[PDB]
Amino acid sequence: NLENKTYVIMGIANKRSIAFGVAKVLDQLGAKLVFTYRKERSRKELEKLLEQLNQPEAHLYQIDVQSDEEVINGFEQIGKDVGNIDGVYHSIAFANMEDLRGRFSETSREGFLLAQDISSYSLTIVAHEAKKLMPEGGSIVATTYLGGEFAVQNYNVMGVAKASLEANVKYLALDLGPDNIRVNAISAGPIRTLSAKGVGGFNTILKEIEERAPLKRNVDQVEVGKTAAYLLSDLSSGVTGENIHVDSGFHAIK
Amino acid sequence: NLENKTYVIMGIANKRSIAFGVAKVLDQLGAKLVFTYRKERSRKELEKLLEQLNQPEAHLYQIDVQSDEEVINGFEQIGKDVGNIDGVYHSIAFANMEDLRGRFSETSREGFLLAQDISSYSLTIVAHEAKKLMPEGGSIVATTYLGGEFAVQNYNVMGVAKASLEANVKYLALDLGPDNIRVNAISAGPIRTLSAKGVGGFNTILKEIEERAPLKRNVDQVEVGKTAAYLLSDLSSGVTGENIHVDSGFHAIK
Amino acid sequence: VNLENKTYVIMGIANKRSIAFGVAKVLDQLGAKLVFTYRKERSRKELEKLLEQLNQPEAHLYQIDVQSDEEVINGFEQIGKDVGNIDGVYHSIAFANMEDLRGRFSETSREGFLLAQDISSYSLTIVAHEAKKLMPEGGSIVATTYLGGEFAVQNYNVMGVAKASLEANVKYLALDLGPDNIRVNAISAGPIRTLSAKGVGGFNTILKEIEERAPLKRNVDQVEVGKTAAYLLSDLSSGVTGENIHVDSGFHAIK
Amino acid sequence: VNLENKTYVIMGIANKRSIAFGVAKVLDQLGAKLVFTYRKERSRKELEKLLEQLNQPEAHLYQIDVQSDEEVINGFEQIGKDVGNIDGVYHSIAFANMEDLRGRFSETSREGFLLAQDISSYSLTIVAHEAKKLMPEGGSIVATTYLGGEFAVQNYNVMGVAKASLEANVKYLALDLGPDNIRVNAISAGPIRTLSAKGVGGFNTILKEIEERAPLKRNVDQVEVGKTAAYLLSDLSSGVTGENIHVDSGFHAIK
Ligand SMILES: NC(=O)c1ccc[n+]([C@@H]2O[C@H](COP(=O)([O-])OP(=O)(O)OC[C@H]3O[C@@H](n4cnc5c(N)ncnc54)[C@H](OP(=O)(O)O)[C@@H]3O)[C@@H](O)[C@H]2O)c1
Ligand SMILES: NC(=O)c1ccc[n+]([C@@H]2O[C@H](COP(=O)([O-])OP(=O)(O)OC[C@H]3O[C@@H](n4cnc5c(N)ncnc54)[C@H](OP(=O)(O)O)[C@@H]3O)[C@@H](O)[C@H]2O)c1
Ligand SMILES: NC(=O)c1ccc[n+]([C@@H]2O[C@H](COP(=O)([O-])OP(=O)(O)OC[C@H]3O[C@@H](n4cnc5c(N)ncnc54)[C@H](OP(=O)(O)O)[C@@H]3O)[C@@H](O)[C@H]2O)c1
Ligand SMILES: NC(=O)c1ccc[n+]([C@@H]2O[C@H](COP(=O)([O-])OP(=O)(O)OC[C@H]3O[C@@H](n4cnc5c(N)ncnc54)[C@H](OP(=O)(O)O)[C@@H]3O)[C@@H](O)[C@H]2O)c1
Ligand SMILES: Oc1cc(F)ccc1Oc1ccccc1
Ligand SMILES: Oc1cc(F)ccc1Oc1ccccc1
Ligand SMILES: Oc1cc(F)ccc1Oc1ccccc1
Ligand SMILES: Oc1cc(F)ccc1Oc1ccccc1
Ligand SMILES: N[C@@H](CCC(=O)O)C(=O)O
Ligand SMILES: N[C@@H](CCC(=O)O)C(=O)O
Repeated sequence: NLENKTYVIMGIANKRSIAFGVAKVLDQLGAKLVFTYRKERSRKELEKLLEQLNQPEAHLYQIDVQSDEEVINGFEQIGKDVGNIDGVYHSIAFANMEDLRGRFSETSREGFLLAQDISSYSLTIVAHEAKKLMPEGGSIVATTYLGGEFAVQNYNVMGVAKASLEANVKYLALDLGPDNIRVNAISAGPIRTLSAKGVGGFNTILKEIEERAPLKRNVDQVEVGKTAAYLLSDLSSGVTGENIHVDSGFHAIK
Repeated sequence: NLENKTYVIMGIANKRSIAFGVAKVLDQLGAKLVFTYRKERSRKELEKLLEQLNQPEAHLYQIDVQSDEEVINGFEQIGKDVGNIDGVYHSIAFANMEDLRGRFSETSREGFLLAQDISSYSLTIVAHEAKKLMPEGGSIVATTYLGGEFAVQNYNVMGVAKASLEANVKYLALDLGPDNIRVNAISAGPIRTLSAKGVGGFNTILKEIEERAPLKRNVDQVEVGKTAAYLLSDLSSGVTGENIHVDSGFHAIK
Repeated sequence: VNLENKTYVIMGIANKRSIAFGVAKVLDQLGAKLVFTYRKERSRKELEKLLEQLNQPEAHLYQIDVQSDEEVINGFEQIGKDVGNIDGVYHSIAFANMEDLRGRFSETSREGFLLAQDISSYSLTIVAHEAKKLMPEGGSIVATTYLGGEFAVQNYNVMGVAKASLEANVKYLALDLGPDNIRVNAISAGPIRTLSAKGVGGFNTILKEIEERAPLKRNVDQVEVGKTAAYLLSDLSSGVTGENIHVDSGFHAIK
Repeated sequence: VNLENKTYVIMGIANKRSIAFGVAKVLDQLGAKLVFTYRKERSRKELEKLLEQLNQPEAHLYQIDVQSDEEVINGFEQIGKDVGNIDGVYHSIAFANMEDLRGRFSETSREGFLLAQDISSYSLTIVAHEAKKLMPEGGSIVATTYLGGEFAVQNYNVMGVAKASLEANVKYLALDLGPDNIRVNAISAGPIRTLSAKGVGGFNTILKEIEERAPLKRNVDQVEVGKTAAYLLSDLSSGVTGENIHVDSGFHAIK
């Protein structure tokens, strides 16, 4: 039960977004929500999606996490508008299509660093900026994937970025733990989203999970959301630095 | 909310048993509970404990996990008395105290096997027998410790048995996955319990955690129960074969 | 890597395809003195004829069933008299009932479970405690494990919990015996066509998945495990203890 | 071992305590031809004076700042022209601002973060791409990591995250280049008095924690690191790829 709580949800682009899964769950549970977006087309979508939710207000903020200024200023506004918050759901990554296929060894410098910036470094600065609105502590949750732990065909430059995000989560837990701020990851199973369209072999991935993972089935966004609710609430009070897989057991098998 | 759910909690010895921390969390949440004990000492401890809970009736069954017949007959009686269950919290381990100090290279065959039998195998037989009471799926959660993943001075025979338990969970997850039964482990930070009096240098454990772990404080049994509630419920659908550390982040630092 | 003046006990050759026979060809070729332990009379017969191919002056053959404290304590004691002090042990022993090696892991008997723990895991602890007696100036112990000790792999069932237990054992033995200058490590071998492999449901499927999916797109052999053993049993690995080296075409790094 | 007729590229010697200098004396001793790459004019000077301690008939030195694609591309193309095909590459290169090292991790700057990724992680990818051109029948690439890549350690901050990245790079490089017969691995070294260690808060208490807690209850040296390098860079390690072999007294194995 999340009444009185306020969460910032980062990275809804549309109805299939993992973060929109997160949103429905927290909304259903009683939370007040604030959404951040990058593209104009995403603000429009959010505008249309908020009619499903039970939020009396729409608290929408443009933040491109490639700019320090937009993060600093975006969180500063949030505080002025809604006050102190209880956590942040981070659902943000990017890579060029070029570097999500063929050969990892040909990734460009610029393409490599672009994925680190957006998909890993972004959590450090969000956490720093968010920390200023959690003086009594809170919870930060970032979205990860199996390709950060094992080399998987195609995910290429994103795997190295996911590996980097998961360590980020561990150094942030260590740093922020004395401020009563917990930092964890959800490692979601594969899911049909707009960003998945740039992961080569996606369909085959989806299928190899039905056939082989313990639950013999794929997970959806609402499942990411129910775990996110546990992480973002006091249910998970002893838990930090952790990486929960929501993937039907796939992580546990070979 | 766990109303009209039913869970079998295994291994409460006294007010301090981790498992009693599980029991309060689920009782609060509206679940019907059923308890199993090994020895009278606890039958009587349990009498008095359950007046602190809101269980309108006390369902208590004596099971020693060294006996197939008692594991088998116990669960059959549970079902005739209570119908189908939603899950099982397993909170049982044992070693001989000589094998919890000194040199691991000295462990006897009897002592080694005693710890595997009780602390590991028992989850297999329990899972086989509870499956019979979970025709529509359910959740099973065992209690493990960081000594299963790393060598820690003194824990010795228990560390190898805990590593064996944690694989036990992965192999049960894969097996029962297709029956909609999920199997996970909670990895609890150090807690002053009865069994914990048997481990060598347990005091220095507690303090090493306060000083060094990200949250810079110790966990308690209620913190286990809360996470156990997450695991035993629909919030963790899509999560199986997993091991959630509830240990102030200590698993994640070196 | 030069192995003259060095003596290693190899535990678990049964025939020419044994993984331990790979270890043996490498060690011998590097000039170490070898001492062999077997359980079944048939294994020794097989060792006797395999020895012809090695460059060993004499057979050092000892019957040790690791299920017996006496056989372990007396064999090591008897080895350390025939040859004196030693340098390392290659451990290569495991067993599970075939019933417990296919179908449903939730159906495993207590008996078959403890059987697998006893033979395939406990034996490491007691062998090291006896082997230590013969390594006053230090040494090196290596056991043999499988990816199934680290993930739930189909069919492998009771043995994967046994390997899980093997792995922690190696780590705990490393912590225990480090001050004594004794290292303890594991090789995690990819699937190899052997006698014990016959008991593992789905084996041909396993090998084929490696060829199709592991980074080297091929299967490894006994000699390849052998080569890494030499590393681990010798002073190139000084510094390395409690390690688990995967010799598997890189299969462990992918999903 | 036997590295006569092999040629390796060693990147990252700065002085006589460079970890890569460990690597070099072992390779040299094992009979390899060696080619060394450097960034700062001063390191080239130190190398020329370190080459005297080695059995190297010819000094092959190449200026390579891994921040520059054209510098890696041209240095490798040049190496190929002066020695022919090579057998492997020891990579031993990392960098981060003290500014970003001795802080609260959450206060790390963007440019600081990406500088560490660029130098310490991305450069393996490009080295590997250029080095492949000189390994038409295969080879071996080794990079140098640190336990701080697997858990959050005090003070390591920006570098542990770069190391986490380095450790994914190796796995992805391994999977991508396996078919070409190129193995790719890391050594996770324990701590060691080096020029670069001077950037790391609390280094003294880190050396002393290993001493009091790692199963060997002592610290390792460059030379130990080198001996595992030899194994990884040679055919001893043929089944092995995408591995992280820890040369740290067993510290990784404990809590
Ligand atoms: N779907 C899966 O199979 C899967 C599995 C495991 C983990 N994940 C992770 O889950 C997260 C969410 O992705 P998704 O699958 O839900 O896809 P998605 O709907 O396409 O969401 C990705 C989000 O990232 C945002 N984003 C990208 N660059 C940004 C920037 N520079 N500044 C601010 N926002 C930026 C996008 O915003 P704009 O559209 O406005 O640019 C978009 O809302 C990702 O980190 C992904 O790696 C996904
Ligand atoms: N406390 C910690 O720091 C810590 C940390 C991580 C994990 N754990 C785990 O938590 C679990 C419970 O331990 P605890 O700390 O709560 O101590 P506890 O209060 O002593 O509970 C241990 C329980 O094990 C039961 N038991 C032992 N052998 C049994 C058998 N053969 N058949 C049936 N029951 C048996 C005991 O019953 P009887 O009293 O009737 O003999 C007792 O109820 C254990 O699995 C332990 O490994 C503990
Ligand atoms: N084959 C693989 O793909 C694979 C992969 C990874 C790891 N491994 C491991 O490799 C190791 C060696 O097996 P392998 O494949 O080489 O098969 P193997 O040739 O069948 O060897 C197994 C050995 O175990 C011995 N053994 C079993 N119980 C014993 C006991 N109680 N006392 C003494 N010796 C006993 C057998 O001796 P007797 O015949 O004399 O009874 C036999 O020599 C095992 O640990 C296995 O788990 C195998
Ligand atoms: N020492 C340890 O405890 C420890 C532990 C684990 C792993 N490692 C790793 O071991 C490797 C070597 O470090 P070390 O401890 O031996 O220290 P070191 O001797 O100071 O070496 C650092 C090397 O990196 C080079 N380098 C930095 N930036 C470069 C660039 N942009 N282009 C080309 N070369 C560059 C330096 O060359 P220049 O001087 O020319 O700039 C120097 O040769 C590193 O990857 C380090 O992270 C060290
Ligand atoms: O991280 C992802 C994992 C996945 F399986 C499908 C989509 C995912 O998101 C992105 C993939 C590549 C680039 C950006 C996001
Ligand atoms: O497993 C335990 C771990 C721990 F840290 C404290 C108590 C725990 O319980 C037991 C310890 C030894 C034997 C049986 C139970
Ligand atoms: O551990 C094994 C792994 C493998 F793939 C093939 C054979 C293996 O050995 C045994 C399997 C079962 C029982 C004893 C040894
Ligand atoms: O990675 C290092 C680990 C260590 F323990 C000591 C030195 C290390 O090298 C560095 C190189 C550049 C910046 C930071 C550390
Ligand atoms: N014989 C095993 C499978 C072994 C194989 O086909 O490789 C079974 O019961 O199907
Ligand atoms: N003096 C170190 C930290 C203390 C230590 O050496 O342990 C520094 O440069 O901050």
